Amino acid sequence: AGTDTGESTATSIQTWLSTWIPIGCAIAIMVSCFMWMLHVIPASFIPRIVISLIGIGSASYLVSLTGVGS
Amino acid sequence: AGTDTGESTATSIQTWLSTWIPIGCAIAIMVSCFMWMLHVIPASFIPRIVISLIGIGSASYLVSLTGVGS
Amino acid sequence: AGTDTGESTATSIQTWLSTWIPIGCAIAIMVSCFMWMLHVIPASFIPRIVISLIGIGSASYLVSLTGVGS
Amino acid sequence: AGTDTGESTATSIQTWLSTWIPIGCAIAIMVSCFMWMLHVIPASFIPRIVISLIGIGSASYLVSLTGVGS
Amino acid sequence: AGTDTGESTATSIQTWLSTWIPIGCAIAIMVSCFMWMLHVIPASFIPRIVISLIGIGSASYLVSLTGVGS
Amino acid sequence: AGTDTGESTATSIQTWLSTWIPIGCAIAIMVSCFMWMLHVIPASFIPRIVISLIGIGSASYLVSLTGVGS
Amino acid sequence: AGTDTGESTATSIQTWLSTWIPIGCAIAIMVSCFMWMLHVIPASFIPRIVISLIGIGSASYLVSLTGVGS
Amino acid sequence: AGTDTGESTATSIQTWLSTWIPIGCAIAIMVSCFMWMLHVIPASFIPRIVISLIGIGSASYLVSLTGVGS
Amino acid sequence: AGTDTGESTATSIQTWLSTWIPIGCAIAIMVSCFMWMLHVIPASFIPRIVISLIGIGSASYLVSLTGVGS
Amino acid sequence: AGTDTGESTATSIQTWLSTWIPIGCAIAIMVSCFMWMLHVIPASFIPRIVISLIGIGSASYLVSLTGVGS
Amino acid sequence: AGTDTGESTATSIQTWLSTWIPIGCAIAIMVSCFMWMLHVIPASFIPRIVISLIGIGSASYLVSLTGVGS
Amino acid sequence: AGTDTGESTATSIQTWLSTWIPIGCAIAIMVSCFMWMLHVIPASFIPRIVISLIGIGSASYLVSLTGVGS
Amino acid sequence: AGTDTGESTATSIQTWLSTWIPIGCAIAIMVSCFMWMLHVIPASFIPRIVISLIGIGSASYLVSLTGVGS
Amino acid sequence: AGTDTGESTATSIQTWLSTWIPIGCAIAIMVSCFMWMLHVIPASFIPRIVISLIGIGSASYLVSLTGVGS
Ligand SMILES: CCCCCCCC/C=C/CCCCCCCC(=O)O[C@H](COC(=O)CCCCCCCCCCCCCCC)COP(=O)(O)OC[C@@H](O)CO
Ligand SMILES: CCCCCCCC/C=C/CCCCCCCC(=O)O[C@H](COC(=O)CCCCCCCCCCCCCCC)COP(=O)(O)OC[C@@H](O)CO
Ligand SMILES: CCCCCCCC/C=C/CCCCCCCC(=O)O[C@H](COC(=O)CCCCCCCCCCCCCCC)COP(=O)(O)OC[C@@H](O)CO
Ligand SMILES: CCCCCCCC/C=C/CCCCCCCC(=O)O[C@H](COC(=O)CCCCCCCCCCCCCCC)COP(=O)(O)OC[C@@H](O)CO
Ligand SMILES: CCCCCCCC/C=C/CCCCCCCC(=O)O[C@H](COC(=O)CCCCCCCCCCCCCCC)COP(=O)(O)OC[C@@H](O)CO
Ligand SMILES: CCCCCCCC/C=C/CCCCCCCC(=O)O[C@H](COC(=O)CCCCCCCCCCCCCCC)COP(=O)(O)OC[C@@H](O)CO
Ligand SMILES: CCCCCCCC/C=C/CCCCCCCC(=O)O[C@H](COC(=O)CCCCCCCCCCCCCCC)COP(=O)(O)OC[C@@H](O)CO
Ligand SMILES: CCCCCCCC/C=C/CCCCCCCC(=O)O[C@H](COC(=O)CCCCCCCCCCCCCCC)COP(=O)(O)OC[C@@H](O)CO
Ligand SMILES: CCCCCCCC/C=C/CCCCCCCC(=O)O[C@H](COC(=O)CCCCCCCCCCCCCCC)COP(=O)(O)OC[C@@H](O)CO
Ligand SMILES: CCCCCCCC/C=C/CCCCCCCC(=O)O[C@H](COC(=O)CCCCCCCCCCCCCCC)COP(=O)(O)OC[C@@H](O)CO
Ligand SMILES: CCCCCCCC/C=C/CCCCCCCC(=O)O[C@H](COC(=O)CCCCCCCCCCCCCCC)COP(=O)(O)OC[C@@H](O)CO
Ligand SMILES: CCCCCCCC/C=C/CCCCCCCC(=O)O[C@H](COC(=O)CCCCCCCCCCCCCCC)COP(=O)(O)OC[C@@H](O)CO
Repeated sequence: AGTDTGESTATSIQTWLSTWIPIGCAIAIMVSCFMWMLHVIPASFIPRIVISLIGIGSASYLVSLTGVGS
Repeated sequence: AGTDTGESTATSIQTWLSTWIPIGCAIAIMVSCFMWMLHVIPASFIPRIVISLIGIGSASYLVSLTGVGS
Repeated sequence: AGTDTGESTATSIQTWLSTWIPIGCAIAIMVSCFMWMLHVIPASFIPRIVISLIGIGSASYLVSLTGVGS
Repeated sequence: AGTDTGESTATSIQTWLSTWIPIGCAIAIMVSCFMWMLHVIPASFIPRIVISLIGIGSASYLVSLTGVGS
Repeated sequence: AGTDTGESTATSIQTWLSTWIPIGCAIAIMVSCFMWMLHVIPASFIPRIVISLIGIGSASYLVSLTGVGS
Repeated sequence: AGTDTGESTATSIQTWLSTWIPIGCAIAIMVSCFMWMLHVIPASFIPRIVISLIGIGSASYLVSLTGVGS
Repeated sequence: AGTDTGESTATSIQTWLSTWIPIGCAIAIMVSCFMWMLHVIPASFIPRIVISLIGIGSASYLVSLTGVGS
Repeated sequence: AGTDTGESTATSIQTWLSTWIPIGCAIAIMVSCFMWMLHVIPASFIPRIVISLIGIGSASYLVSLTGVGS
Repeated sequence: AGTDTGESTATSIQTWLSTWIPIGCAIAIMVSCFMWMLHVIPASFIPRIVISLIGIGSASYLVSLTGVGS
Repeated sequence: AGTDTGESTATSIQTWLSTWIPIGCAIAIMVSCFMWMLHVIPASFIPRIVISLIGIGSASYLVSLTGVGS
Repeated sequence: AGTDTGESTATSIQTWLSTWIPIGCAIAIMVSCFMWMLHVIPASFIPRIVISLIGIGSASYLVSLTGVGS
Repeated sequence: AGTDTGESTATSIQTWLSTWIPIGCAIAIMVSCFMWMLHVIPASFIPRIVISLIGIGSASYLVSLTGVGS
Repeated sequence: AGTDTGESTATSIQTWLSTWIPIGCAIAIMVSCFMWMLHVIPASFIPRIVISLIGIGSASYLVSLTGVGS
Repeated sequence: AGTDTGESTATSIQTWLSTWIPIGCAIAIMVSCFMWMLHVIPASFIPRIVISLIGIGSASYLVSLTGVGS
């Protein structure tokens, strides 16, 4: 009697986040490198950025790799 | 019914930081060289400054190199 | 039938804080430098004071930069 | 309907600290020089004392230099 | 409603230290000369003792020379 | 036909509290400093005491600053 | 119709604490110095004891310095 | 209606500690000298033991020197 | 027409508790020290035990110190 | 009309714990020394074991030393 | 109405650990000597192994030496 | 006129739980050790498992030790 | 009147976990070694993996060793 | 009534990691050698890389060597 807005709403939210999450990732790299130059944080932040970027781009693939939502 | 201020807000914050982050980088180079002259810190700070400057200028390129936000 | 005291009350609170927040900032600089002389805290407090002062003076500009309240 | 004790309280606290902070600074110089004589700490404490004294005496000037509280 | 014990406490601590710090300085000179006789430490300790004694006796003068606490 | 005991009762309660609230504030400062000496609580209690004292003495002024009860 | 036991009760509690708080302060100094000898805690505890003792003896003066309870 | 066990309890605890703290101090001197013989720790432990012993024996005098508990 | 069992009942309950509360206090000291040995809880429990014992033995005196029940 | 099981129950619990708490203390010493050999924890655990053993054996004496339960 | 499994459980755990803790101690000696050959760690590990072995074999004796569990 | 099913029902419930509670205890040990390997929880879970196992096996004995149900 | 699914359900859950817990343990070893290569975590993770593996394989034996569920 | 995705999900995650963990290991060797050339880190990193590579390739074998998951 109505419209199913469950799948569409979830897809719309996913599309919206991808608009500005990538820009926020670039900000963190610039700010983190600045803090490292000032001797505020250790250098163990470099591997974190690469691993986090792997997870962000592989989010959809990882979920289906476990059999959920197929 | 409104305006999307997700991408614009992230871009505005990125533009603002680039106004004064470069000046802060020059301050660190001057202060770090002063501390080295006083025998307070080792000389291993020189490679750090070059590597940090590489990361700051390559932040946007590095993010898209991993496929995020394209 | 009455008076709108929403904008005025918020403005009055903002004006009151600016009277004594700046004096409190000077106290922290003096006390933090004293603790550093005593070998109680590391020197990574110096960049914090500059960054915090940037945020305090740019509070109004930063809010409107994101499109809120215009 | 009352009295504003925001600016006065902050000023009173600042005036009180300046009574005994300078005496504490002289104690640190005497004790630090003693520890250096005993071969307990390195000589990199001498530049710290001068820099800390610069910050303590310039606390008020530095805050207004950034535009806060004017 | 009470008594201010900020300046007095700092002065009392300064007076107490001067009672036994000078005796400790004489002990270091005697022990350091003994170690030098045994070929345990280099002779670069002699200039350190003179410079440390200059700093201990000039602690109060040096603090006010920078404008702090006047 | 009677007496209005609304404003008087509120004023009487306010006057009574001011008799012993200030003494209770001094107790907290003494006890809090004792706990800090014992390594039981962090040093972030010092700014709390100053801010709370500002609020207690400015209670009447703050209420009228928002236009209530004038 | 009764007796006001607000100011008296607060004063009585303050007087009681001053009987045994000073003895507890001496215990902490003795125990803290013992732990330092055993290489369990750093030497940054010495400035804490002096600052805490300043606060304990100045509790009443500090409260009235801000205008509360006068 | 009862007995005040605030001052007595604090005094009893102080008396108990002095029974075995001095013996523990002698153990540390013997063990620390052993570790030094084995080339495990530097010789900067010798000044620490003297300074700690000064603090332990002067705990009561130091507290009253600041005006607390008199 | 009957017997007043208000004061007697309260006194009887107080006497009963004092029979086994002290034994329970000794159990806590033994168990708390065991947990500390196992690195389960911090050492800030030691001051708590002394302060709690002061309160337990001074319960009757503290109540009458405030003027209640005299 | 019944039996008082307040003092007896507390005594029974105390006696039960002393059966196996001492064996648990020996386990901790053996395990802690093993972890130290593996370079997992610092050597500041040795003074903790001695102090904890002092507290466990002196639990009953310490409680009565403060006047509780006599 | 049941069985006391407090002393037995503690004894069983102690017996189990002694089965494989000694083998783990031999592994550490072999691995630590290997790291020393590679110039990765200093030679101050040799005294640690002897002292740790003394503590492991004397765990039960040390506990009863202090009067606990007898 | 009927049958007393009070003691029997309580005994039956106790017997049923002992069938699968022990298996659940083994699951927790396996899962807790897995979480520790992943750096999700601290190592203070090991003493908890031993103490909980002591309580489970001594439930009946502990109840009668206090005189209840005999 | 029904079927007892208490012991069977607990056994079924235990059997299911053992299917994939071992594979998860191998993943942690591979990932932990990778983080160590990157200088992100200390080397004290190696003893943890061995001890955790001992606990996982001995879960059933350890539970019955204490007398629970026999 | 469904599908068991416990073993398969764990296996899939293990297979995915092996795709890019080896490439990350080669990056660390290249970067670590660069830092060594610049006199930033000591040469004790060479044995770490070999030992970490041994652990990564032996993860599955080591787990079953202890009896887990067989
Ligand atoms: C994209 C690729 C980027 C690669 C990374 C950038 C590389 C830039 C060069 C530096 C490292 C060169 C290789 C290592 C040289 C060999 C190692 C060496 O000589 O050791 C020290 C450095 O000396 C040295 O060279 C010292 C001089 C090195 C610097 C050369 C001049 C550069 C400009 C100077 C202003 C800084 C500007 C920083 C931003 C660019 C000794 O010295 P000094 O006895 O003091 O004891 C310091 C301490 O030990 C005190 O405790
Ligand atoms: C898919 C697989 C991904 C794998 C993970 C990514 C790997 C990327 C490389 C980093 C780790 C390399 C292995 C470890 C190197 C050996 C360990 C080492 O050298 O240690 C520090 C790092 O130095 C170093 O190399 C420092 C340089 C390492 C980084 C190399 C250049 C990268 C670009 C730079 C901009 C960042 C962009 C981040 C996003 C990509 C010393 O340094 P620094 O004395 O400062 O004391 C810092 C601190 O100790 C201060 O408290
Ligand atoms: C908008 C952009 C803003 C950018 C952010 C502001 C930047 C302002 C400069 C600071 C960082 C400079 C770069 C880092 C310098 C290289 C790193 C360095 O030298 O390390 C320490 C700092 O030394 C140092 O320079 C110490 C001196 C640095 C400060 C220079 C003088 C400033 C005035 C002083 C009063 C404070 C006023 C704060 C408000 C302005 C060593 O020291 P110290 O052996 O003590 O061991 C401390 C600790 O390790 C003890 O545990
Ligand atoms: C606004 C700008 C401010 C700038 C900052 C202030 C500058 C004030 C001078 C100091 C640094 C000079 C540059 C560095 C000198 C070259 C480096 C040098 O010589 O090294 C050490 C210092 O020696 C030295 O000079 C030692 C002497 C330096 C101090 C000169 C006399 C000053 C008064 C003395 C009382 C202190 C009062 C502090 C408050 C003013 C050797 O020594 P020493 O073998 O002991 O091994 C110590 C350790 O290595 C033991 O582990
Ligand atoms: C209107 C505007 C009001 C503004 C608010 C009031 C401001 C008043 C100053 C305090 C904050 C200063 C800025 C922060 C200083 C930099 C931060 C710093 O040093 O950190 C700690 C504080 O040390 C410190 O300074 C400690 C000293 C700070 C206090 C200075 C003396 C004040 C009098 C003392 C009696 C109390 C009376 C309270 C009522 C007035 C270290 O310490 P401590 O190693 O112990 O580890 C404690 C913990 O971490 C243990 O777990
Ligand atoms: C109230 C005032 C109190 C003032 C404080 C007390 C002062 C008591 C004297 C000590 C410091 C003397 C001044 C410094 C001497 C000059 C500095 C010196 O010689 O350096 C080291 C100490 O040597 C030395 O003297 C070593 C000998 C110094 C001690 C003299 C005999 C004292 C009794 C011995 C039993 C301890 C009892 C401790 C409690 C009293 C070399 O040594 P060693 O090559 O080993 O490398 C150790 C390490 O570097 C290994 O890594
Ligand atoms: C109102 C104003 C008040 C101002 C605040 C009070 C000031 C009172 C002096 C202390 C700080 C002096 C300035 C800092 C000195 C320079 C810094 C310094 O030397 O560092 C440590 C302290 O050494 C030192 O001086 C140690 C000696 C400092 C103390 C001097 C004697 C005081 C009496 C002793 C009994 C305590 C009584 C406490 C209540 C009064 C080294 O040491 P140690 O190798 O052990 O490594 C400890 C750790 O690093 C181990 O992990
Ligand atoms: C009326 C007035 C009463 C005043 C209150 C009573 C005072 C009684 C003394 C305690 C506090 C002393 C001042 C603080 C000391 C300086 C602070 C200090 O050393 O810190 C810890 C305590 O160490 C320490 O001293 C530990 C030893 C302190 C206790 C001294 C022996 C007492 C008897 C022992 C049995 C208990 C009986 C309790 C009932 C009496 C370090 O330790 P540990 O590395 O373990 O890390 C623990 C944790 O951090 C682990 O997460
Ligand atoms: C109950 C009482 C127990 C007492 C404690 C046990 C005592 C057992 C002996 C050791 C300490 C002897 C006293 C100190 C010796 C004088 C100090 C000395 O020589 O210094 C180092 C040790 O050298 C040395 O002796 C090195 C040799 C010392 C060991 C002698 C052979 C022992 C067996 C070997 C297998 C280990 C088995 C461990 C378990 C038993 C130099 O060396 P190396 O240039 O390498 O720079 C290492 C580093 O500096 C690299 O950074
Ligand atoms: C009632 C009064 C009680 C008083 C309290 C008890 C006192 C019992 C002695 C210990 C402290 C002695 C004073 C401090 C010694 C000087 C300080 C010292 O040497 O430092 C460490 C301890 O070394 C050391 O002595 C290590 C040896 C100290 C222990 C001496 C043998 C005791 C038996 C051994 C089995 C344990 C049984 C515990 C229950 C009794 C170095 O070491 P290690 O390079 O490893 O770096 C560890 C870490 O830094 C690694 O991160
Ligand atoms: C009746 C009397 C019962 C008494 C109670 C039972 C006692 C059983 C032993 C444990 C405590 C030993 C005393 C404390 C040891 C000294 C303290 C110590 O070493 O600390 C941690 C534990 O390490 C350690 O020993 C870790 C090893 C301790 C366990 C020894 C092997 C036991 C079997 C293993 C499977 C579990 C089976 C559980 C059921 C029996 C460090 O570790 P790790 O760096 O990981 O940081 C963890 C965390 O800090 C991460 O955030
Ligand atoms: C399964 C069993 C595995 C066993 C573990 C692997 C073993 C692989 C060899 C290394 C250790 C050899 C034993 C120790 C040698 C004796 C000790 C020695 O010489 O000391 C340093 C290392 O020098 C040296 O050899 C330096 C050369 C050692 C390496 C030999 C060539 C290897 C390939 C190179 C690319 C890395 C690839 C890493 C992955 C395979 C001096 O140097 P350098 O003055 O620089 O001061 C560095 C620092 O002190 C600066 O602060």
